[PDB]
Amino acid sequence: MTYGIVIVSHSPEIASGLKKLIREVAKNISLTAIGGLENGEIGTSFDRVMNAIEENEADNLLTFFDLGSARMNLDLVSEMTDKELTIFNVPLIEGAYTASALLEAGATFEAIKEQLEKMLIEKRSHHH
Amino acid sequence: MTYGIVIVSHSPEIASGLKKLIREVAKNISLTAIGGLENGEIGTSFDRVMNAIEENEADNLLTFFDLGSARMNLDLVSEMTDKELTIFNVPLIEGAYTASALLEAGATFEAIKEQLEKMLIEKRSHHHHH
Repeated sequence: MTYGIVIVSHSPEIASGLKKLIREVAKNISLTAIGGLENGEIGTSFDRVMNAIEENEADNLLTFFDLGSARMNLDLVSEMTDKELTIFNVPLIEGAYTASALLEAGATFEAIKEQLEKMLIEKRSHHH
Repeated sequence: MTYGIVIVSHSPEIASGLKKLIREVAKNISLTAIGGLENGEIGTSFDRVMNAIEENEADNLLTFFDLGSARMNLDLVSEMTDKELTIFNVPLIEGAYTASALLEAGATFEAIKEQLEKMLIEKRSHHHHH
């Protein structure tokens, strides 16, 4: 089964920088990232989350996000894709980085989930 | 006693983007952010972290960081300033954002700590690069 990592942020700079941070230890994984709105402003959109999902070469996507206000769009995309999304309610940086490094190292999905379970947090924050 | 927020990342783009994200909810707080080495590499350095600390108008700094490999530098900088750093073992984005919004609203220091208590996490990742 193929796995990939998707990062969604309210900020294009967060997404960009996190992707680079991850790539320094995970050059081989299937990784996509998106942040902000089409005009570079802070936010998320259905279309841009959808594109990050569809852009990823893998069909089983471990998906990470920053603020609680992003969860809606991920859930909307989840309803409409043939990909299998696993959305994790974990910190964006620490969770995506940990998952990415494990995936790169060859960890199984169950092993990755076990580690991410330890990081579940309440994702209550919202952007206005 | 005034308080400010400091963001430290291995990435200059994460630091800048998080600052910008926070400024949408917290326009008035004393907030500084830095990431990367002087030479542009991903990482953290003593001097750049020190600059973010010294540039912050506040003397009591609630300090947030991304990966465990940043913690040593923060501890070293803490030794080398008269400012009082409170370093949180919490997620960088969600921690700094939550604390910044509370600070902006006029929450007390104890009230900020109260809300960050549920965010306490082990910060065990250590960055590498070749």
